[PDB]
Amino acid sequence: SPGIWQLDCTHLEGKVILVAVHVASGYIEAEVIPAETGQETAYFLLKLAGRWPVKTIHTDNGSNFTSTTVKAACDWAGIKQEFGVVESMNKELKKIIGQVRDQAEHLKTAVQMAVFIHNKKRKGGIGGYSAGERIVDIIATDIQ
Amino acid sequence: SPGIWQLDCTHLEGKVILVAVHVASGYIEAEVIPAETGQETAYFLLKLAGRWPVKTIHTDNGSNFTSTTVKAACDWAGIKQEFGVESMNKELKKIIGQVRDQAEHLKTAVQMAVFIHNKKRKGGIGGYSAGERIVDIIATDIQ
Amino acid sequence: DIQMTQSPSSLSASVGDRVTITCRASQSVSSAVAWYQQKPGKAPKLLIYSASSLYSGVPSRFSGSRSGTDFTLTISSLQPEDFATYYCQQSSYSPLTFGQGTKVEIKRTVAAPSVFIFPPSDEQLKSGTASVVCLLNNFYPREAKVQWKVDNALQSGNSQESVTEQDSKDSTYSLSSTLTLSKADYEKHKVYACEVTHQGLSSPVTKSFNR
Amino acid sequence: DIQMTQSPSSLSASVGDRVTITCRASQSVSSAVAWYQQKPGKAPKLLIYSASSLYSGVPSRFSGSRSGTDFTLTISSLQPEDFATYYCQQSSYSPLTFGQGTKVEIKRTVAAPSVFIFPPSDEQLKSGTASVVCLLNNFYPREAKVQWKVDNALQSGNSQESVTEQDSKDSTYSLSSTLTLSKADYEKHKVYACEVTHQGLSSPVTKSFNRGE
Amino acid sequence: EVQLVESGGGLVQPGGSLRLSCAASGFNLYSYSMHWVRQAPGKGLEWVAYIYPYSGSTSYADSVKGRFTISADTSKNTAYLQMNSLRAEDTAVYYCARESSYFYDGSYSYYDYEGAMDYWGQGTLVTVSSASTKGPSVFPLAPSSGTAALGCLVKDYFPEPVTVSWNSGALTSGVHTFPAVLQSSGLYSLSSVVTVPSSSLGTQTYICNVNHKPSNTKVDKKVEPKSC
Amino acid sequence: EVQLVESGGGLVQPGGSLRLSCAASGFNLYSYSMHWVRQAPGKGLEWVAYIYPYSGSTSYADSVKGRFTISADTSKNTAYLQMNSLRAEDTAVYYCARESSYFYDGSYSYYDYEGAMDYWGQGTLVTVSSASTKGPSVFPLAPSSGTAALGCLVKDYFPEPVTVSWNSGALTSGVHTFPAVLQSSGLYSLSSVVTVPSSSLGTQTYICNVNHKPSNTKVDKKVEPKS
Repeated sequence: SPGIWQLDCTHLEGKVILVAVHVASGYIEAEVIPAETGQETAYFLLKLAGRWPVKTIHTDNGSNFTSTTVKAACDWAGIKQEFGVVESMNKELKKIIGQVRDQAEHLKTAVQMAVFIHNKKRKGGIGGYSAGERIVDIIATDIQ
Repeated sequence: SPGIWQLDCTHLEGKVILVAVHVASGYIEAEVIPAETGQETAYFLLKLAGRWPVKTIHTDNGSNFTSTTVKAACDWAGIKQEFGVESMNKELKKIIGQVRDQAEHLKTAVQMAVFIHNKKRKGGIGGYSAGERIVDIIATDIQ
Repeated sequence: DIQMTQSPSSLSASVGDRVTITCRASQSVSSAVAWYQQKPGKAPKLLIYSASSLYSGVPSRFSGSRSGTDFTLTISSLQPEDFATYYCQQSSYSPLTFGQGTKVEIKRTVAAPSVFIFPPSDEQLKSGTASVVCLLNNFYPREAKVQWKVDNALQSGNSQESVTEQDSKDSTYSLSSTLTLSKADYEKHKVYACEVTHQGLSSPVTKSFNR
Repeated sequence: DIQMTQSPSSLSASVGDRVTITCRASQSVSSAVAWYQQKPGKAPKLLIYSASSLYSGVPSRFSGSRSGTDFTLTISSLQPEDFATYYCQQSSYSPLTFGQGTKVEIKRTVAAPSVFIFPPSDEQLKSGTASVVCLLNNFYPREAKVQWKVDNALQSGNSQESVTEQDSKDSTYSLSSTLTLSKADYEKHKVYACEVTHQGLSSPVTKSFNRGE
Repeated sequence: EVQLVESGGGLVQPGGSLRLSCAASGFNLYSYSMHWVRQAPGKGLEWVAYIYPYSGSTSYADSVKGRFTISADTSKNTAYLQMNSLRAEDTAVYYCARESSYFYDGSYSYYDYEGAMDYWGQGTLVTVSSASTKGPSVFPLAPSSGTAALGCLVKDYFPEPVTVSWNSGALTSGVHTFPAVLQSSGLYSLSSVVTVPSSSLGTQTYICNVNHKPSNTKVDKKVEPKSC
Repeated sequence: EVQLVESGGGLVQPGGSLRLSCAASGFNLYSYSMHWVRQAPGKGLEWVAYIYPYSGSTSYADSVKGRFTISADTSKNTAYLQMNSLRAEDTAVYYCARESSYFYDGSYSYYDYEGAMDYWGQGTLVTVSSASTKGPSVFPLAPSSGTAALGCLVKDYFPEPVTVSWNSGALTSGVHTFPAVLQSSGLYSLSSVVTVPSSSLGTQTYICNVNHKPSNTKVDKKVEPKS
């Protein structure tokens, strides 16, 4: 279903990374954030929801997902929250990040290089599709 | 042409805002950034290029576009630069002004404005949004 | 400097009619066209924006459409409150510009004017000027032609007309025309005539007096 | 615990042939299948990844393909260095699992084994065990069946076989089978027979001796 | 509830100056683009200027460049149009109007206004003229010879408006009071007229009551048939 | 060119322990997922464990869970497999291998490896057995009466390997020396054979030379027709 994303929080090099996975496509958005706050989650969601159609987000019960500040952003943006292939995309991202890490000074850049690669990479050879191509396809054919 | 974006820098409330316009669709991405540096432009471009297919960017000759740090990001991401649609920038400022009271900081207000700009319809109930136009243009470039 | 050519200027209709007003842009203006309604002595009120979006609260019988540079406002079933003037606007290029307007007025059967001519009062003549007045009363439609003749000589540039708004009971118009001369010139002549041409008259009617 | 069923187990080919090997996944594993080549006593070397991408440095004659849960490795024109064993792998679900392998061996004309049986030496008999050995020499193809018979009674569970690798000169195989008995049991019987079945023999060949002479 | 109330209009001589204000309430004027649009008497609508205080941009019609200055005071939620070097052709009703960027439908959708103006004030009149306040002369429009017409000619007054009634308001049926016309002298003139039965002449009296507040003038004029 | 060199394998008794290491060079091991994969003698390949040090995650095959521990020391660019409570069935060649995330084609395209392993080490052998070092007994496989066959049976030795030659290396044609077979006793056994002309029996001598270094055993056995 074209509007469903899982959002999730993870750490590397003592920094915090917010990761959002589009479930049907495997397309990812992520960013290093300064602290694990609901405010940071809210800002991150507004950005995501302004770029893609976001209808439902799945998360866990961490306080950075259940606060007022997040709930206000979801109400404003028209996003439904649910609390409890995806654990899989998070591991793929960390592997990409590890591999490309030495091509960037800060982790924040490395993460965006990893996102670029994750979304442009092909599985199944020269003919295969990328997450980035799958998501615009899914969404494009929902508007028809 | 589906891979072309104009990138441009602007100010409000003494803060700096980076704005990238997808020329065929009018789709916008923008963010408040802490200073008008090439480093901030580079980071912003990586993010953009990882999300959409970016082939060429048009900018002006400000030092925050011609530095090494930007040229390195373009080389890495495979982006061609051109030096030398003020319309979408004015629309955005109007939008920002109108929602501004619904948010405490400008940075949030700007993202609410971008959400609105990309979702809004011209030409009535049947009209298309910038957000719908861009995924269409890109979807039919693969096929 | 973009031009919005609105047509027609004036339009006669009945309650229940389909009505359609057009506006032609002198070059592409994209979808950035709005429509406003204005009643006498009132501010313009917004109807339609961005070519075809209906302003909050405006009845669904109003709609808009576009083809290229041609914009149309359509009132599917005209209501008594819709008799008014309408204006298009483009805001694709500064300066933003308006069409010149379309008055929507009420149809009814033809009615010929009654016509009266009044010479100038003597109190006015003392003052040095003479006003001669011609009255066309309770006529439809609005188009009427009024020619002043002094000793059979058709006048020009020395008369002004005024027209009432459509009468709220019977939908007619009334018209006064006022020929203005010096006392000295008024006294140089004998026959003051008002000739009125109107579709309700089988032929022109003249009302006159001798000074 | 996902299964990759690889087939065939063994395959005979000639230089120049088009060769194909398949791997069937027990449920969708998407495109996450790899192929490796392994020569005897060497480490596996990667050929193909993600179903159909060709690993850097691998000759273009190797290719991979997918249809649903069926994966194929194809060698368009087999070269002498391609005789080896090949394995598929999936890494769509932990644990990652391998097919059981496909040996690619060299075709040549049929050659029937020559067959010999050797009784146990007397020095071994002193020690309390008897080994009886049957040798199949220089045969092709590899499939051969070897049954031991003691006084016409087919044996079971008391023999082991060992096979040579394909001979580098003549492309044949050789095989030894070794029946093991106690001295005491060896002595309770007369006729030790080795029966060998192989395509090159119009019918089974038996070599035997009598523990007497 | 949104509204706009303009003020500051009036009578002013050519070369003179005025300042219009537009006081807003129900919304924050800083946040929106505000326009002045004007309408000459009996003409259509002409855009004059705009300001978007948040961003500080402003803009003017060519026919007002150099003479007019738009501005805002946010502490008062008010916009202003300073009008200098006024000519006769700047005579008009001046409206302020709000331009919203978008409209939110109250269930997750947004529509672009593309420069349309959602709320307008009632307008303020600016009259630019050399003419001076002056009360009207009133002259009879006398009947003679089954319907007769008679009336009052209300001549040479400035500025608008004038009020005409018949028999102190008792007579209203058959009355037509015409829109004033601006004469080449700069002064206004109109007629009011009424049709009545012929039989009622010489038996009924008809008096028009003319009032022009700007000059504190009040005239009653009897209207009766002539002799010739 | 990167590489991996495993070490620490050898002989060990059931219940015992060993620690394998895998030393990397040409690349930073911290940055990649590293696997151990093993191969029992004459069997296929079985995945054992993995570690991705950068993120710290690890994983184990069910048949080793609880007994084995994978780890890495980044200062030495080395991974380790600690193997406790060893059984006979853990006997195998153990390989370490690297898993890259992606491949970059040098010209703006990227391909996902999806768990494929791009570089492998040569492997280290782990043998798990109660058996004790012991040299072989060598017995003749004697001919009688074309071509004749004869040979040496090289029986009951531990551990591998043994070497067999004929007439001190002079005779190599027609020689087949078979892979050793592990007997149910835990000791190995093999045969070496040679086919020769019938006429050359009794005019030529055939001696097999057997050497088993682990027990410093060296046996020469003459092989002649029976009498």
